[PDB]
Amino acid sequence: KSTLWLLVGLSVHVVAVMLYLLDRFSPLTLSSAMWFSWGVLLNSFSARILGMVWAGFAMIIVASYTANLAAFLVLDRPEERITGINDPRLRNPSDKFIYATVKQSSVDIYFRRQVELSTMYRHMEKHNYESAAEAIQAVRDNKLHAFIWDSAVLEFEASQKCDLVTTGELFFRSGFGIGMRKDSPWKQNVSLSILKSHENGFMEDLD
Amino acid sequence: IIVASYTANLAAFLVLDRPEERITGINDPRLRNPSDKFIYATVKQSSVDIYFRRQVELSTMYRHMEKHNYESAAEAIQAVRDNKLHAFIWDSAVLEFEASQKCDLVTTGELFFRSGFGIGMRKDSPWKQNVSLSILKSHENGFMEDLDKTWVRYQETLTFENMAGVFMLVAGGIVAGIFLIFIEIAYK
Amino acid sequence: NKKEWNGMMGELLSGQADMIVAPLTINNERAQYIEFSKPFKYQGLTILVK
Amino acid sequence: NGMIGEVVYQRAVMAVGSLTINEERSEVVDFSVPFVETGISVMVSASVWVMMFVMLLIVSAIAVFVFEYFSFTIGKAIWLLWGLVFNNSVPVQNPKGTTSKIMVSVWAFFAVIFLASYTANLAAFMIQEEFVDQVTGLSDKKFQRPHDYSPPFRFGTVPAGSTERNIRNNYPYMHQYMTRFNQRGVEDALVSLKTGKLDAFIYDAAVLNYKAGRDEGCKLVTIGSGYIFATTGYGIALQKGSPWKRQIDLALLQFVGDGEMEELETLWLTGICSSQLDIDNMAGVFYMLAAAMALSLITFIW
Amino acid sequence: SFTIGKAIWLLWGLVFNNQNPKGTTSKIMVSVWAFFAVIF
Amino acid sequence: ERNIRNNYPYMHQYMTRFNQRGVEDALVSLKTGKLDAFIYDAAVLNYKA
Amino acid sequence: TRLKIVTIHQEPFVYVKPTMSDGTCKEEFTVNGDPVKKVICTGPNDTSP
Amino acid sequence: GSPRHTVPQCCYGFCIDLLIKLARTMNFTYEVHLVADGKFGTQERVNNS
Ligand SMILES: *[C@@H]1O[C@H](CO)[C@@H](O[C@@H]2O[C@H](CO)[C@@H](O)[C@H](O)[C@H]2NC(C)=O)[C@H](O)[C@H]1NC(C)=O
Ligand SMILES: *[C@@H]1O[C@H](CO)[C@@H](O[C@@H]2O[C@H](CO)[C@@H](O)[C@H](O)[C@H]2NC(C)=O)[C@H](O)[C@H]1NC(C)=O
Ligand SMILES: *[C@@H]1O[C@H](CO)[C@@H](O)[C@H](O)[C@H]1NC(C)=O
Ligand SMILES: *[C@@H]1O[C@H](CO)[C@@H](O)[C@H](O)[C@H]1NC(C)=O
Ligand SMILES: *[C@@H]1O[C@H](CO)[C@@H](O)[C@H](O)[C@H]1NC(C)=O
Ligand SMILES: *[C@@H]1O[C@H](CO)[C@@H](O)[C@H](O)[C@H]1NC(C)=O
Repeated sequence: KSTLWLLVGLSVHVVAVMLYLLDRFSPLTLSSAMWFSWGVLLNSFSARILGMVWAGFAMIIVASYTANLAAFLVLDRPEERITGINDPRLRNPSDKFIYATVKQSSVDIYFRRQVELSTMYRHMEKHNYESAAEAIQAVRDNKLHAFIWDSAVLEFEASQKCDLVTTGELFFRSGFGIGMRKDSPWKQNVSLSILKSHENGFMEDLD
Repeated sequence: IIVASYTANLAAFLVLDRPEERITGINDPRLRNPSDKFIYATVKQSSVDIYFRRQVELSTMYRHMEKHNYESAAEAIQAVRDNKLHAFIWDSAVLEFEASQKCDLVTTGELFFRSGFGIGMRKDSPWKQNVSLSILKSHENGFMEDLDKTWVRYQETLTFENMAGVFMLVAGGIVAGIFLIFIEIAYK
Repeated sequence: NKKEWNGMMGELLSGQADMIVAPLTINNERAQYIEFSKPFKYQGLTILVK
Repeated sequence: NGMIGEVVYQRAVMAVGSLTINEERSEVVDFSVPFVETGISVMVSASVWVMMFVMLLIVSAIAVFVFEYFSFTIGKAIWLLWGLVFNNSVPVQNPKGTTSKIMVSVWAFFAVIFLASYTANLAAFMIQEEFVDQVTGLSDKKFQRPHDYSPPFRFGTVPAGSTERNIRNNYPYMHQYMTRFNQRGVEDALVSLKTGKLDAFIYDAAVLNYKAGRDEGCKLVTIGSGYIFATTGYGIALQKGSPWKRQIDLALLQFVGDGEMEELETLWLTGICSSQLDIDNMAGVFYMLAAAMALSLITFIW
Repeated sequence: SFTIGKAIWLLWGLVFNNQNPKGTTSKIMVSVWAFFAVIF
Repeated sequence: ERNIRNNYPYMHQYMTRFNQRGVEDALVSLKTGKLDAFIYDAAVLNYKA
Repeated sequence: TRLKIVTIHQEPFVYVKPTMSDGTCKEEFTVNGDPVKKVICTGPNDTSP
Repeated sequence: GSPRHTVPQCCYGFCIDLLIKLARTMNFTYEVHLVADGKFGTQERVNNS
């Protein structure tokens, strides 16, 4: 992350001529009536009745044009974003939205255990990428459309690159810790030191 | 620029903004935990009450609607009309026909417990098959459609909100203006 | 100390009626005891507001 | 043939696969209670002017009163008044009377808030997106002759279905029109609707609802929500005198009776889901200017 | 007549639609500027 | 409180004048205006909001 | 051959209107020239209280 | 990309600072190295036996 205005121009070029014809019927006069119509159509005695009629129609036309330009610019913005995992163009995808994940990632196993995600699984098995920078450069050159990844990494990528924008959903709120062996003497004090970093602002220092 | 900002905030005041007078369905948490105001109700001793009694987590509604169980549905219509009620769980097409009768009666957006109305029968009896055969024969032709046309299907710029008071104020200010002109008569 | 039926169902079980012709709600509890034909109307539930 | 041939000739017991219900299927086998709302469907691709006129007469009467107090704007203030509804910057007249100036100030303040309210009313009209409806239902005049309307369009069903039996019992002539309008593939008929090889299509309701709920672009158009249609449902067919029918119907109403059926409906269904023209009111503009030139032609003869 | 350099006042006033210009160039230019003010 | 006493004992002394007892009582105190801020577990406050 | 049919006063479905003179029904029409096919029913006027 | 070219390079960042903090806290030296692939590791059948 108009033609109707041309119709209005033809109509007013009929209106000014018929106003000068009505002035000629029951009386630089031609240029005076023309320039009076120039004042009328842009908002800068029987003919004055058609003049006030056309003035009312000119204001209602420009008010309707202000209304539909505001209509065309206000409501036509927010249909572009993706609704997350519950998108029917992703729940029932096609050859248009290209979304993928990292090859041999645990997110793929998390999607594999959930047996209502086999369609997205068979979609994403066509584009299994090795590293994250592959997906970054591929979505950067419009060769992708979406990517499935954890939160703060893509937040940092949005901070670095302004064109990369995440979605609003935050699902599978998981945690990252330290991968370990089996039963080992290096288990207790490591978690104690992590929680000691949590109790002070050392985690905030790392932030 | 001030009168354009006045146009802008009146468009903010009456066009897009809309307070939630409705409920937007059963999944409104305001009716999951009621109070003295948000009064929901049902007809006394109906199958809706038993269906909510089987609901193991909606026991609050089952223990709250006992204060407001009503005998007939017309009691419920008159109670919600006189602002005694605020919600009423009921079958859809009945309230649709009542909306065709009374314009203020409005249904909700969500549609749940999609059930059916049929004909009540006894046990094993020689009037079991032919009733269903006649009902299905009514469904295959337009006889159900004609009964819908008689009862089911048959139903029944402005600028008067904040400018009618302006209309009254302009119509009242004319007399005070002419009175100030009588003051100018008293001068002249 | 017994759960018993009332209304149209209670009067039908007593034999005071022969056939309920009414907008009868179809559910599990009624089908355990009486029989149903095939339904004429299909509708869900809704909330009445003002 | 098919599942009816499997059950009637006793090669099976019941069909969990879906099936419509008509009279002869009720003759040969016995259905269960319905569990899903599945009929059939067709898929395709006032006094403001009066009181302002009264207020215009009030303004003209007060202008006459200004003429009486303190010499051409007696009844000629109408052009000034309805020229200053719209703020057109037209040189009309500069009233010497203070009463007329205060009255035109009140009128112009009312006109400014009037046009602001009219912009708000057009935004409220913009809120309601219109949805045109070509076919009202099964009782349409389009279902009498396709050449009665200027394009002769086309619609059909799937072969060998009970909807074809419903047509042959209801409209044999429209069955003869559908003889040239048959098709074979459901997704092939979808491609025919998208590309333009087919106009309308008649099938069951919820299948088309699910195929439209995942239809990309949302360009497909339904007709209502099942109003003027067959109003039927899906069930499970059992043999005449089956020992399982009572328990199966109790279990189906139990699955209705806890929202578990509603849970599976929520799981297996996803029912999601414009230019610069106002040519109705513009045709009104043309009609009112034609009326205005007619009134001018009336006033020419004096 | 005196609207040589004094046209700034009436020019920015006709932006908001609050002297009659005798020049045809003045009328056409003020009409273009006021149409731009309307769309602005 | 233990995390504050390991972080800010001076602010613990300020909170010594600023103590309270009832969680919903402090909620009502926030409703009326008897309190400017309240430090508490986040998801419970999310459910309360 | 004669079936006892019980019903309840349903507001769109079952309309209970008092008779004209004695056990008779005013055969009124609809908007399509169809007379409203009424029937003789027996019931109380109010409930038990 | 690179089947056989293995060098020592300079690795730093967030978890590197975390490992430096843990070695500053707990009494151990440490060896830092990359992994032979670009993958975390998933449970998969080897194509023999
Ligand atoms: C690292 O882990 C060891 C586990 O051996 C722990 O050592 C304990 O230290 C505390 C005092 O700091 C004593 O009360 C325990 O008796 C010690 N246990 C034993 C037998 O070692 C402790 O968690 C950490 N400290 C170190 C370096 O020993
Ligand atoms: C249900 O109605 C059917 C007719 O639809 C009845 O069966 C008929 O009984 C008469 C007796 O003389 C026979 O002549 C007809 O041939 C029968 N028709 C059929 C369909 O075979 C039947 O009596 C009624 N009762 C039930 C519930 O079966
Ligand atoms: C019903 O009839 C009884 C006569 O016993 C009468 O007391 C009661 O008021 C009636 N209720 C009405 C008016 O419906
Ligand atoms: C990058 O990898 C290639 C292929 O193995 C190797 O030839 C090259 O020397 C490496 N680049 C560096 C860091 O020298
Ligand atoms: C680590 O332990 C050794 C003794 O085993 C000791 O000599 C060394 O100073 C210790 N390092 C520290 C200070 O953690
Ligand atoms: C899979 O089989 C291929 C030979 O087709 C082999 O080269 C490869 O090493 C095997 N993969 C694994 C998981 O060892």
